[PDB]
Amino acid sequence: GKAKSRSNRAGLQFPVGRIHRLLRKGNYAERVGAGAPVYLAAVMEYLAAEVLELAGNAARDNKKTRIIPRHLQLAIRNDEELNKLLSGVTIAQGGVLPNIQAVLLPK
Amino acid sequence: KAKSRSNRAGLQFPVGRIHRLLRKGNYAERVGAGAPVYLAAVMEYLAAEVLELAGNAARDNKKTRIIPRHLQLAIRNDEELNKLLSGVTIAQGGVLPNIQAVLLPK
Amino acid sequence: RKRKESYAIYIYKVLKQVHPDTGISSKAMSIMNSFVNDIFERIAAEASRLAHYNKRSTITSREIQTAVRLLLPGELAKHAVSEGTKAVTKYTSS
Amino acid sequence: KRKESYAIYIYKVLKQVHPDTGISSKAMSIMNSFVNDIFERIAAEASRLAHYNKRSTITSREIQTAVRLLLPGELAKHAVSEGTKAVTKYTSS
Amino acid sequence: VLRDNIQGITKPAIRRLARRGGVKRISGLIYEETRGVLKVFLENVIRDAVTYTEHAKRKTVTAMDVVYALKRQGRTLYGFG
Amino acid sequence: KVLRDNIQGITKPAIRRLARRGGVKRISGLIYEETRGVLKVFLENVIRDAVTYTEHAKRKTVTAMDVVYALKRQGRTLYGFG
Amino acid sequence: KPHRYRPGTVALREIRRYQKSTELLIRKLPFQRLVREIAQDFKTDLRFQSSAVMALQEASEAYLVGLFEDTNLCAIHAKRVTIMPKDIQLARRIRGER
Amino acid sequence: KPHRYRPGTVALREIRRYQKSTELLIRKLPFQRLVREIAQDFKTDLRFQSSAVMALQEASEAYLVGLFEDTNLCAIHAKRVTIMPKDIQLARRIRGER
Amino acid sequence: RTTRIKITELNPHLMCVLCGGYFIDATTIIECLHSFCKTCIVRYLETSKYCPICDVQVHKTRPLLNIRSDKTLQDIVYKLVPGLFKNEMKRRRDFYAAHPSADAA
Amino acid sequence: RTTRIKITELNPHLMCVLCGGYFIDATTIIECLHSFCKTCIVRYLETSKYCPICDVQVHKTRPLLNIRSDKTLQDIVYKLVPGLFKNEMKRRRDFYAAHP
Amino acid sequence: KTWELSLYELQRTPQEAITDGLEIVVSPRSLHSELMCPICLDMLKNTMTTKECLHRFCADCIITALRSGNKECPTCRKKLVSKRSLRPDPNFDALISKIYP
Amino acid sequence: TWELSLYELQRTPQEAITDGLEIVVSPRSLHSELMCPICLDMLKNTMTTKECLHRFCADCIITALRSGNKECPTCRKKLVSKRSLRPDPNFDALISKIYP
DNA sequence: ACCTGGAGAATCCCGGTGCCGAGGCCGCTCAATTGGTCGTAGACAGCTCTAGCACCGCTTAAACGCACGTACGCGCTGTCCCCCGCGTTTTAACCGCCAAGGGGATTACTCCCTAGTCTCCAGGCACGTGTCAGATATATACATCCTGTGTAT
DNA sequence: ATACACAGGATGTATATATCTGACACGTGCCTGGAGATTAGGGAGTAATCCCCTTGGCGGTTAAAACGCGGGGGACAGCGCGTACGTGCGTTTAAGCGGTGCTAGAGCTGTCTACGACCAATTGAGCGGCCTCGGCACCGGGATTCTCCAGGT
Ligand SMILES: [Zn+2]
Ligand SMILES: [Zn+2]
Ligand SMILES: [Zn+2]
Ligand SMILES: [Zn+2]
Ligand SMILES: [Zn+2]
Ligand SMILES: [Zn+2]
Ligand SMILES: [Zn+2]
Ligand SMILES: [Zn+2]
Repeated sequence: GKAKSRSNRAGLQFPVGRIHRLLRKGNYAERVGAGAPVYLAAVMEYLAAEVLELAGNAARDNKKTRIIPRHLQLAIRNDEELNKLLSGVTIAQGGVLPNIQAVLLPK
Repeated sequence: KAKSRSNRAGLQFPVGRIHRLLRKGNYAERVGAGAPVYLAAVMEYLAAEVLELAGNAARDNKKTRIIPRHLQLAIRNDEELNKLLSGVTIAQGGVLPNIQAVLLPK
Repeated sequence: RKRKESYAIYIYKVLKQVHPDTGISSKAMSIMNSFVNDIFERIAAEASRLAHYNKRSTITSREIQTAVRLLLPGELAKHAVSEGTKAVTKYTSS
Repeated sequence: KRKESYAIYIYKVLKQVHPDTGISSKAMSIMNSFVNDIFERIAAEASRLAHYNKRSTITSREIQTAVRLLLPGELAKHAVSEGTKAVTKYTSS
Repeated sequence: VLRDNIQGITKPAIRRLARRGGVKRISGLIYEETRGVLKVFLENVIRDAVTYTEHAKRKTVTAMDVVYALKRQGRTLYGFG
Repeated sequence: KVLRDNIQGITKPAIRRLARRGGVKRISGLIYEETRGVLKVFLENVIRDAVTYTEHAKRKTVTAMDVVYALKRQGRTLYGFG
Repeated sequence: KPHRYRPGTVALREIRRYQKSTELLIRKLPFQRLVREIAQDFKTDLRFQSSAVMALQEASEAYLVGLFEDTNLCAIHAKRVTIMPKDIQLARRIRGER
Repeated sequence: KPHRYRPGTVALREIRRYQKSTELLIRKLPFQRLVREIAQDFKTDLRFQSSAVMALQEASEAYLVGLFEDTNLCAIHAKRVTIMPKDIQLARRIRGER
Repeated sequence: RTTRIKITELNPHLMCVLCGGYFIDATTIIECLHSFCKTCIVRYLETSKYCPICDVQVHKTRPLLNIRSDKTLQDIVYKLVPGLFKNEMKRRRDFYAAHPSADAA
Repeated sequence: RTTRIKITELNPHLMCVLCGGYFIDATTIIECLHSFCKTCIVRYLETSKYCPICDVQVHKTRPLLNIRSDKTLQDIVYKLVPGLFKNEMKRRRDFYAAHP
Repeated sequence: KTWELSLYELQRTPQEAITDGLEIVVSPRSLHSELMCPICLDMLKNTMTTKECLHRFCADCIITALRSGNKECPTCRKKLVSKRSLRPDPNFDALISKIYP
Repeated sequence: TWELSLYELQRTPQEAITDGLEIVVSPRSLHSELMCPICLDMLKNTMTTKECLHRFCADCIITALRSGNKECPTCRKKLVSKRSLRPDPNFDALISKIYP
């Protein structure tokens, strides 16, 4: 009689049931199948882990314990595929990469 | 004894068909009574404007029909309509004549 | 043989109302039909977004009006709003 | 006043990947927004896919097709594999 | 009372933004053009923000209004809600 | 069969005509390969998305509406084919 | 001795001629063969509708004409009259395609 | 004689400094007044959340930085090192904003 | 060519509804192309933000930005009404003859 | 250092599961990094399109583009196995001798 | 603010309408300049007025001018996008119908 | 290309040494193809490039990509991210068994 | 045409200190889970016939290769004024309060509007037919480009 | 002597009549979807209350903005060379039109049953406060890197 969660039945950390309800109430179609939210949650967790791992490496490089927006920006603008995914997105308090054109250097 | 809602609103575009398309299109749980009439009026207005300009362009050419070239000329020579359709490509429309001043002979 | 629907006859009626002695070819009418579908879809989507932001479950003429204000530029928006309000006032009077 | 966000799950994932590392409130706000944006994009593409083929149900197949259309390159392959693995584990349970 | 507040976008601020952009030498007729560009951009965004606020029957502009206004322009913002 | 070398079917005079419709007067000689590269990139992207749409529908034939959906996905709306 | 036009006269003639018309400027069969060859790298034994190939050709020619339109402006920017590969590269960088 | 740096040195120093920092580069109150002044043409006696002014400022700064990067590319194309209004106009036209 | 008309038929198209007199320094609202007097409309727009006749909103927040002078109508009414410009000039001179301040306006 | 390693322990790591023998001109599949012989993979892929171990697709239509020759692995197997490279060259030259 | 009322305007009195039946004499040349379309050089018909300069034209005249030519006012060269920048002026039409039917 | 030659179509299989035999090896024998080009040490958690088949340590390549050019250290070929590589378990197992 | 030494100014590194924001705990209540029934969306087998692929001559207009010369791309030089680096003097943004209150956010009640159901008939769509708007062909007539040649300053 | 307007030759572009056919526009019979009346319940408009947060005033300290000057290096115009483009001609290739035959696959129907919506009862996961130390911000100092101009050859 114990309640067993669907995220645990799937091996995920993201919430399957909440995503199911959001899909049902969002005006996307009349019906929603059983495996659709599991697939969506798996994809979402994978992308989150990718970005967090890159930003953790960037934070370690800087000798810091806490991730701030700068590390997210560096992790995302130094990767071609992620840059292509977020080309029209601005991140608050990020900044830019260092880049000086060759023709402008002295000598 | 049955009167169409289009006549009641003084319109041509269909109000019942647009109501049904709003109901089955996954936009919201409920559709009101004034929404289809309003949207039908707006669609009629925009269509009439475009067709008027294209008809003028056709008249200039000594042609009694409108072809995609005339629609292209009408749209691109109009500033607001050109903003509305800035990302659209019309087949068999060509381009607007234009040559830069530095290329012409002196 | 299955029935397929379009806005062709309504476009022809509008054209006869504006230019009484003019025709139109198949490709031009195809383009006009695409234009009408695009406009309908854009306005419907923006109205749906408005309704959802505000925690409401209905699309009324108010959503359509604000969506038109958001979408069309310049004087086209003014003229469209005037025509829509005229039509609604005429319709509700019956 | 009950509000909902993805904060605790994102924290669990970070702890899985980086056992000793912290996050700031604004960075967590950015991560929340990023997750929401991805959810919305994929759900909208799935809705369109179901409408083009005249179906009333969004399934795992639609999610996979949307992920293929939306993600570039290797991200698509890895995300597809992870989703399929999750569904297979779920069904056999 | 609010008038001629576009001159508060001083020249040195414009130079700092250009330096973050990577520019090395600046002409004296760049500042007025920059101000024109900025004013047009702000008019366009604030119009949509005020439309959203007015529809929701409020008198206060929130951050969600700005976020949606930017999203309309194709300039998604992250980190405000 | 394995088709090959078809990119050279886009000949020099055709690219010259295209540049004429764009308002170009003099054309350098190294510019006929760049155009072929750009055309190949564009075509690959559009055709891949069209093939994805076709495959989801469980069909063996690409249709005009597949091309239209693919183009619209890339922000290139096209009027005149349905 | 023939009546030789000076350089650039026929060029302006052809610009005017091709900005007055709406016909396709690339031969059909070469374009169709290129399209089939590219499609062969994603799925085996594909079939096409004729209108699909027509739509692809229309979109491609529109794209190339617009790109040359921007390229000519980039070339005039640098006090020139002749386009070069660097102009195309700059136009595609600023447009975001690179 | 007193020490004086050659032209172009302090400029490179400033590029290095501002390409590594992350703070806002326009003063706060002047931007606030500009926002209120522009909005006074749409509704009277409006109130603003502080986070709304902050979001507006962040977006505006991002816009201007991107524009200046494109302008520098356009200026270097024509074999100069000084950016000019025509470079801004060319970049905006090719972007589709003009 | 040759024609003489009565003042009764011409009167309706020359009088401002707000004041009732003939147009003086006519100014037109562009939202509906409606002509009134300068002083009449200037005083009216303060309290209200709608047209006196059709109640059409002049502007969303500031109506004064959407009104402009009408020189042609003023010239037409000056040429039509007999002894109107002279009376206006006489009244202006009479009013400003006893005020020794702000000579240049 | 010095060691006395028994080949019987290293057999499974250096055995092709398609021809029942050691690797010759090793070729690896990019997607799964599963090594085989040039002949084995070339003749096997003409019918199927999945790796014969992990059952993973190699390419949508042309798998041959996703296989690469692993020189390092072939060198390792030649060096570790005594009296194999010489025998291979001897057999190749003997075959060449018997035909024009 | 370019709209402050002058001292006289702050106390100007309305002009009484003429009620006595006195005939009015009008010559065609007196109204010739102000009632003439600059483009077609004829009497105005279906008057259209601009939203920026208040310059009267015939509908067809302005439509043709904007179609094939610069998008500017023929008189003062002020820019106008299209015909939506103009509106009808029925008052001038009624005045024309009355004075010169 | 990958077209087989006349002799390749009929290569005989190489029989495996079923009988238990001992082979003496030295660390210097394999001190060239088991060595990381970056840290100059034994491989752990090996990662291999898809395009060129070059082995590295996971941390070595991850740091090299993060903190430098996005090319391969040896062949200088295009490389986007750690997704462009793949782990090699067989190589690690062989190294572990060969060298305790 | 290249080199070195040395002074000066700026960036990086290192402790040391203090606060405040991030990680953690605790009680509770609202949303996820289990269990049951019911109706239809979707899978699958089978059938029709449309349209997509393949083949063959035959004209002929476009593509391909060649040659001459001209005008445009590119480097060099000289000139000068516009912009950078730095010092002095003014302006006003930023920060610490206090006091007030407009309106954002929530609660409760009531009734009006929208969904779902059923009958029934007119608006819209698939075929079929036939003239004329527009393309195609010939022939003058007109409007541009180029060059020889006098000849005026 | 050299610029320079002029005039005659020869292309190419525009124009009027003839005519030929195939696509726009209309008519028609039928069937599917819009219209009319009825019923029931919950979404939204309305009125009242509380208290968070936005707006306004003010006094102070101090980094940032403004003004000015002096000199160097960067934009800009001009001249000369040369070589890669354009224009025109004489061959050669392959697009294009018409016609043919073949059959793979898209578009339907008709069963039929598994899967998702709906409702009700039960309780554990997730959220709003609250307390609190450890990461990080700030200040001063010593070291370390790098421009810049005087010889030096
Ligand atoms: Zn008055
Ligand atoms: Zn009015
Ligand atoms: Zn083998
Ligand atoms: Zn494998
Ligand atoms: Zn006229
Ligand atoms: Zn004017
Ligand atoms: Zn290593
Ligand atoms: Zn490599």
